[PDB]
Amino acid sequence: KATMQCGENEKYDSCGSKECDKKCKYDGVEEEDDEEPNVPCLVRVCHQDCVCEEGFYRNKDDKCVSAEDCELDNMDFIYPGTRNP
Repeated sequence: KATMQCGENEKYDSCGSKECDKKCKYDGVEEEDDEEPNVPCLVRVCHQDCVCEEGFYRNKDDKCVSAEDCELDNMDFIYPGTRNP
């Protein structure tokens, strides 16, 4: 999974299995739409792979969906918290 096998609506990227590029930028609860994407996450292992398609946001496990979806996916709390992006 995410070994060039991301959440289907993916894109090849020369930077990790995730890059947290379009990370769903809210901390745990949608209200805390504070943290910048990428910056808190910075996947050091940025080896070329697949990433969430340049179009939508990775909710969690690199499932590219709109932030609109992610705000509902909050049922399963997208919780960086410490550093669990």
